[PDB]
Amino acid sequence: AFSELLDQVGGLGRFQVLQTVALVVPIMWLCTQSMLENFSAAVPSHRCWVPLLDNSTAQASVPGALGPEALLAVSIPPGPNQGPHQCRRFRQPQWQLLDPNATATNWSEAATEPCVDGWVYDRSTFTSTIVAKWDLVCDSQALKPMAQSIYLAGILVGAAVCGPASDRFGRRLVLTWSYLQMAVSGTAAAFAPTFPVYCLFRFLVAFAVAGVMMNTGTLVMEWTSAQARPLVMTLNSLGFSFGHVLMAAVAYGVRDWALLQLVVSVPFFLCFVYSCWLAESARWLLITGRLDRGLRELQRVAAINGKRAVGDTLTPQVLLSAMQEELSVGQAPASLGTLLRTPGLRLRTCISTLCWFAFGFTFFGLALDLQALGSNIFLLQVLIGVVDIPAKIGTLLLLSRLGRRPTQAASLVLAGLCILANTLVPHEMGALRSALAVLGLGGLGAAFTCITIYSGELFPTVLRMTAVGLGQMAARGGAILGPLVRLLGVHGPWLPLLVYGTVPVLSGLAALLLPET
Ligand SMILES: CCc1oc2ccccc2c1C(=O)c1cc(Br)c(O)c(Br)c1
Repeated sequence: AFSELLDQVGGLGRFQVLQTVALVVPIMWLCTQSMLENFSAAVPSHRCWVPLLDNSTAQASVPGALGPEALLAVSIPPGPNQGPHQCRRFRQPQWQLLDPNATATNWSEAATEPCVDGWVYDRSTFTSTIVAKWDLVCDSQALKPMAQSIYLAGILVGAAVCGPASDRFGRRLVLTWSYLQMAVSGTAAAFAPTFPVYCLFRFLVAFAVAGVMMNTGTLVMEWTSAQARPLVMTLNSLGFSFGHVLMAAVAYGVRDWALLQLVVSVPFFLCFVYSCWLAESARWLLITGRLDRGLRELQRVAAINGKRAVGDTLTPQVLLSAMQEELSVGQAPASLGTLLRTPGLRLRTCISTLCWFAFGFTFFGLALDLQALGSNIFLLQVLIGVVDIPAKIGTLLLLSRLGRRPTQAASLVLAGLCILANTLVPHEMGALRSALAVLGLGGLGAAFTCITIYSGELFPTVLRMTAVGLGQMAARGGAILGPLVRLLGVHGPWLPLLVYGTVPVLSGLAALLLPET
């Protein structure tokens, strides 16, 4: 098997460290790409465009000066939920509301009119956003979630198209192409003049994100020992956790959505540049039937590891003899039908995927709309990343010490309970709300590594990959379904959070059924 070749060549040497660092670095920026939506697509307060305020001629026509606060009351109906109406304007100016008495029900909807001239957004915190540019407000409010869904749709498509491709052309080639596609698509989306064009380039960016993620995952775990695999994943996950901290650093500097996207998607040009000086997986070359390339790559890895003589001793005969087990009897991937045929495994599978979905649905429903969780988004963005790392290390320590099943159940249950508690406390006590939201997101980050490590060992080795793929697809499908739930928020902001908090609790409670180890 290739394990003998890896042992002969290395496994935990200089080359592994260098390649791991190089592959880990881009995941921060990949996280930034996904988490862009919070700052690029922020929704500011949108008053209606009123002639008597913006047009200076009309305002100056009246003798004397009238305060903006008092002048607004004559041309904007008092809106629902304690604010000036964000989608209606008075048909004619009304001075009754001004001087003597205040009309609660008199400012009825009969005299109102839709925003014919457009809206006037607030630029105090964000210079520009996608919502302001294309007026994704009032009747078009549903467009913002949909767009997000479309982005998360691309992730579902990319993994469905970059998987069979990576097994035909090679992992590193597809990874390089994905870096280039990311850079180009981001730069194009920065300049999108129309809304469908921006959505299309966002879909392409999601495609490239999926390709990069899967190729990196396959590359790191094919050049390292099987004993270090549990550790490797964490190094990848922790890298993503740093993106949060980076995002808040970038968003706090540039407040224009176009410049934000351009800054985010530029480094991937450098990533594509240095992608050339990387290592193609020797396992794929050897099993596919390309022995010259595999031998040269293995000798290169041996030279980097510092053992030139050992690398030189390798010959085609030894390589063929060592790899006969995998090549002589080709292990074709066990069909999903075969995995679902066995009565014994069914209970294990149905629960397992149920966890994946529960994580994917709940995370992307809460992460992308971070405004509802707290008061300001910069502090929440920083704190999510700051708290994920201790959580993601404590989960590994508990898995080593405590059983996997209790940890898997507890993480999901606590995350769901934290979200449920967060949605109940009054908005006045912002500190409690923010802390509970941060802790829930941290618990979800913990559950990610817990389930990723655990699901591998549940099923036999023959059908393990099929089960992992099924779980990953379930996570992506729940991710697509996540944002659409926010449309229910019209009935009230509490319902989406109630759903997002209820799903993880049930998933965690069900996770107790599946066996330990
Ligand atoms: C469903 C698979 C998927 O595709 C993405 C594309 C961009 C950003 C995140 C993801 C993502 C995740 O769910 C995810 C969540 C956490 Br937490 C991680 O630490 C890592 Br690594 C990945």
